[PDB]
Amino acid sequence: PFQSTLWLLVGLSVHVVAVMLYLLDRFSPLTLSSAMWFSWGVLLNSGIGEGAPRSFSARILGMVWAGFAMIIVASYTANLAA
Amino acid sequence: AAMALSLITFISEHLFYWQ
Repeated sequence: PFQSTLWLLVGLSVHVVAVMLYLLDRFSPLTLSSAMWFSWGVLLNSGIGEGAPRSFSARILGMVWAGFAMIIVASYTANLAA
Repeated sequence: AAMALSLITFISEHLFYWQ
């Protein structure tokens, strides 16, 4: 039911947003690879999880990403209902 | 507005860090 138009951007959406965490860690008052697993984990409802953002602002980026997980997969499994 | 909210809060800790 999901067209390839949305697939490409959402697939690349996680990659371009995970890097901002380590970028934000530069001026904080955990390598880049060790921080990217978090975002892909959030969406996939996975059981693998370790390491959390340390800076206060980095949590906000992780915070807003949490809401994106709930809206997509739940609504995606609502279109199939019809 | 996510990063826009992040960048404006990015300098918020800079104020505490620099003062």
